[PDB]
Amino acid sequence: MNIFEMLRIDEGLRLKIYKDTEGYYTIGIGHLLTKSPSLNAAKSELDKAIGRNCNGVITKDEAEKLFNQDVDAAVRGILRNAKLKPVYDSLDAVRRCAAINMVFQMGETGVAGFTNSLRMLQQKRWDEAAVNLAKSRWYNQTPNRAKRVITTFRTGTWDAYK
Ligand SMILES: [Cl-]
Repeated sequence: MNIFEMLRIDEGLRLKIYKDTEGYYTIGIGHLLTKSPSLNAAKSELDKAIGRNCNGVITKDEAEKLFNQDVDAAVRGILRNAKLKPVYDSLDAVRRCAAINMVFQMGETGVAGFTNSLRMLQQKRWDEAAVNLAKSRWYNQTPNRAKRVITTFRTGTWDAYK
């Protein structure tokens, strides 16, 4: 297991524009296109991201390339954020994957607001962090995915994904 396999499981793969769990236009392996309700706006974002006129459809190679860029952007967002970087650097490799997963799903600013969870993670209070992470809109709106991510923080293993 690695971060790419973990997020591929959590996000799936769809080659045509779809709506994510929040109702936002998305493509590929969970690549958000826009929060605008305009499908044309989503199609313009797609063409810009891919570099060609796609008509709302991409290839699997294109989906995987977008996915690699998106994972890297999540990592670089963590490393440039004064609240997230110290927690990230305190974690082992498996738990770092759980952190990237959260930033991929909710964005750097969203995860940076989990101030008390982040402190408990940095203190390595895993069960306490797990309880605190579940007290969130995130857990309530996507409970199966949040439970997998939280189990990864709690145990430091890939057991939720096996
Ligand atoms: Cl879910």
